[PDB]
Amino acid sequence: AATSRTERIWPGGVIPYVIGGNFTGSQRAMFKQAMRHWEKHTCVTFIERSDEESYIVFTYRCSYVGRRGNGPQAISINCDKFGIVVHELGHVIGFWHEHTRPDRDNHVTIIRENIQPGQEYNFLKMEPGEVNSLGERYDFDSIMHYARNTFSRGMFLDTILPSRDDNGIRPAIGQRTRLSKGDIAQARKLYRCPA
Ligand SMILES: [Zn+2]
Ligand SMILES: [Zn+2]
Repeated sequence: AATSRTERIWPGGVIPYVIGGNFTGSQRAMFKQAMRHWEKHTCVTFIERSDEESYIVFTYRCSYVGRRGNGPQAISINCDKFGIVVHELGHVIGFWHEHTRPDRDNHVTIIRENIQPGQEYNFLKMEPGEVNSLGERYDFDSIMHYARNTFSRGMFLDTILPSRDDNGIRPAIGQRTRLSKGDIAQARKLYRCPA
């Protein structure tokens, strides 16, 4: 679910940041590891803010998707773990949730009756004008994919049911351990990274 909007892409692949003075040494080091994980695999670079008007700020307060412009934007951190921060950074860079891709019905079923009332909006498709997948296949392993029971109203009730592949296996969804091969390949296309 890559943003289609040029204005939301960070110019030059550079994302200035500030980390709040309230975070511990451990939390700061973790934010830097999550930033570095995106950098190592793409042409995005995170730099300490100097004078930029628009930048991300880590605050103990999901993130805005892409560059809002005209000012700072929060990356608002029990959600205090590396993979959660890599997911939020995916929002910063320009990705919506994978299951909201305009083509998602070919890949998952949303079980609306199992969603906590008032949370159904989290499962709507993005309008086709707002996402350009860049030719990339739907990615069940994306760091941006919800788990099977996100916003579920109860124990064992799924809100997302992935389609079986030709081997009859429903792919696992919702990992928060590392960028998938598809997240990397798609971010490289989005930022027009050199080969
Ligand atoms: Zn999110
Ligand atoms: Zn994707």
